Amino acid sequence: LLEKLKKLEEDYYKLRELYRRLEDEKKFIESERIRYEREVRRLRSEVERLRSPPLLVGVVSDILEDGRVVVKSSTGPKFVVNTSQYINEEELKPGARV
Amino acid sequence: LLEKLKKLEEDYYKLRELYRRLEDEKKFIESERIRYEREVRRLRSEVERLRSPPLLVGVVSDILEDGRVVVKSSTGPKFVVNTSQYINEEELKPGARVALNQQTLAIVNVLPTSKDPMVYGFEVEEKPEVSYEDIGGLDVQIEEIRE
Repeated sequence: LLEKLKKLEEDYYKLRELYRRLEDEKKFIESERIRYEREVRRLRSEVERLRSPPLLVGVVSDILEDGRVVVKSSTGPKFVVNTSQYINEEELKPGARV
Repeated sequence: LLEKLKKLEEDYYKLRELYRRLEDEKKFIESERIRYEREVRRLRSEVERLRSPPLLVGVVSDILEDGRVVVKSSTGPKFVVNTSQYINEEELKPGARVALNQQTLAIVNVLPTSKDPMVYGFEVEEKPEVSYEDIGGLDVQIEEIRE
């Protein structure tokens, strides 16, 4: 009766005060999401600038165990190059057109 | 009594549900935030590494008593380049294939010698699957060579 109604009131009151503040907090997190999305698109534009020509033929002369691959240009310089993770030097083998 | 306590209760129930439904909605938006977040770190990092300038090859062809090392570069032409201090002059000999900077052309690393025309063309790839326990009848032959 009077005991019961006081209890469900205490719950609905308490849950409210908690949930309003969580909502307001997370209101701002929506904006934060827009910020990151844009920055992902910007960086994906850079990935593409690489992919574009002018592109030049190399053939792998050797692989050095230290984190560089000795690759001879068809223009003429052999050079030691540091890979990324988009391609790897695992993919590369000796005599490999690149 | 019972009317009064319930009328309070009703309105508290209505507005709790409202706030509750938007918290869940913007919760999904937060998980989305996490996903983009990872992508920003990742795309950036890997792009940077290839931008990084690579170093040219040269072969110490002459060495000088002025601290200068004449290195014939892989461009073709021959150059007089000055060694650094990460690479010493008692750490260099003529005939040593060495690494020169792309942008200043100074000896900045060593790349032993000679590594051509293919040092995997020599063959040094993959240890063989035979062992002494997988051979029998050549007992005598093993002993001498093993030792």
